[PDB]
Amino acid sequence: PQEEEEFRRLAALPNVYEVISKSIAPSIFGGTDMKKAIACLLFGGSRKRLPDGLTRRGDINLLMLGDPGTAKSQLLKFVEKCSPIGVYTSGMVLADGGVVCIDEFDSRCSVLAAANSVFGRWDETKGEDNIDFMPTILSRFDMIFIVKDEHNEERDVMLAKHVITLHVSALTQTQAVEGEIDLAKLKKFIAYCRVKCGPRLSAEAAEKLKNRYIIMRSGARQHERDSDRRSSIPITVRQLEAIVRIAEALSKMKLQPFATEADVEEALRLFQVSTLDAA
Amino acid sequence: IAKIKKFSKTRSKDIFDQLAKSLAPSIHGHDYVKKAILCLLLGGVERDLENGSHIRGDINILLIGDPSVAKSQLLRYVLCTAPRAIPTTGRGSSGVGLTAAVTTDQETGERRLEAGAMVLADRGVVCIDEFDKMSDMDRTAIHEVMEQGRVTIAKAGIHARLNARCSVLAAANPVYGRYDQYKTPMENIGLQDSLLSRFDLLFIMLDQMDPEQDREISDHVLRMHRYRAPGEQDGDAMTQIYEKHDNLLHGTKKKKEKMVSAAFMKKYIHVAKIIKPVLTQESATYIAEEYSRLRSQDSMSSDTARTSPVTARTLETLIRLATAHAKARMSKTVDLQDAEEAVELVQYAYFKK
Repeated sequence: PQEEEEFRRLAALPNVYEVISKSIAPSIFGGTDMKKAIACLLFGGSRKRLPDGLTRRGDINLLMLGDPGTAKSQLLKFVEKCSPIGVYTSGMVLADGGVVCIDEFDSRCSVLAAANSVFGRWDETKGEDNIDFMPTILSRFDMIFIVKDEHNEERDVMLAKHVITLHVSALTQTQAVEGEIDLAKLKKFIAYCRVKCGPRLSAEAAEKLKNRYIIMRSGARQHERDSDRRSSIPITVRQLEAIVRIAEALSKMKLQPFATEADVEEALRLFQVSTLDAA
Repeated sequence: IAKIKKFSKTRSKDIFDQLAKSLAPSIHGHDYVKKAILCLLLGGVERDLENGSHIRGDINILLIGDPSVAKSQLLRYVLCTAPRAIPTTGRGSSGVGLTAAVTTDQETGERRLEAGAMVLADRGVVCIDEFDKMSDMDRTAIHEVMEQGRVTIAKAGIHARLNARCSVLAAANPVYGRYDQYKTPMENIGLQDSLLSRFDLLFIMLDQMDPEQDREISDHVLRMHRYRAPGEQDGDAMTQIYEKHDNLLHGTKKKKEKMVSAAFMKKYIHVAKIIKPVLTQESATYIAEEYSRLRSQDSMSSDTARTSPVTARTLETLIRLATAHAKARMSKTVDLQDAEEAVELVQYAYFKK
């Protein structure tokens, strides 16, 4: 019962999103957007039934592509550890409402998938044809992220220093950097938020997302026509549903009964940065 | 009874247009697909001869197209509306599931027959999603049902023949995932000639991203999404011939037209299926001439390609579609427009640019 008050106090802060994002794998350097996406995936959306009997997915599916050594398996292991229900596979029935991590990609379950480039390493000049998955199976994933080995001398120095600092200070002290939540506390908070309530969108946010979806579809059309080539990542109504789910999850994180325009804007920004850069 | 007669007498030629139009308000477009579904609901006529030969009176339709063109929605709607509808996916049921088998009873030592999926669905509709994923062996097993509507079983000690007169809906995806405009339909479909010939109608659906089409589809989906059932509080968790007009389901522009209620539509469909039409001599010569033109169109195909080969089964398909169209409106004889509608459907389905 006291943990209810603790969770209410934690979720009433104006900076719950930043604290949760920092709580997602503080050991791994960088990837703030990826950490935020992982957090909102862990929170997840809400499922809704209809009088006609049809059901709509209330879970988010994500796909990751990148060169080896970008710390993907570590992220999957952290997600499996943090989630109340988690399954890790090398490439469904036992998981109900949890998260299933699938490595080497080449039932109410959220799917987090990681895969490698077709040639082993990404080719920037060639552009497309670096993904072997068909567009039909690619459309199921809500967001697709691309990671490349950004070779910077100072970034390599910083990465080495961060790794060595973790190695050295790891045995000495195990403390939160800046207000990071403990693993058990974060797990219980996520479970409480998922069990308690689920929010819904508003009319103004709906209209804004409608206009943005129409503009994005027109832009994707124009890019496909000018490029004279079929994009491997099409945009359909499922993308709109995914953005709605992400906005609802963002509203769910604050336990508000009605979603706000800020959640929709953040969901649109994340969807842009992932899919449009990927496409 | 009186309402059905009044609607038939007032709407003489508009019955077939309205029933197809009011078939699925939740699904936008695909008028030809709706007409084909209506023809399946009406059905053909089964004929038995003096020699005992059986002629099929069922119609088989295969739908192939890009994902997210409202194909599974049509299958679910037909499953809901049809009286005897059984859904069988591609790999969900094998030949053993689809075709009746023999099991030796241990209690008595005799052999008994257990009905399959198609045997139970007599004079009904069978919907098969992801037909491309189905193996060739199940296709050969289904071929006998699609040809003669019967299943022959013979295992040592017992032999019997069961009736399998049924109609089949099939939805499949292209081999490449998305239909290729440049490549010929033969490569995209990737099916044998016999299977296509046994099918009566072939429909190819394309996800054309026209600005007006996209805007209309988005507006329709959004209007359906914002709709809420009357009598239910907002934010809460969970028979007249013409349906009551709704500002969201129909719209301000659609105030000039009304949709037929589901119960009245079902009753009229049942009554029409009871009706037994008779073919006329005037339509026979016209159908024969149009069939000859279709066969001779190979030299007049121009740059357009054919989705399915034209065989002797097409004439039977033409007659069956004419019979279904005659069943659409309560009558006794076959008229010229009755065959013209079927000819137009064949022209749309068979030839693609």
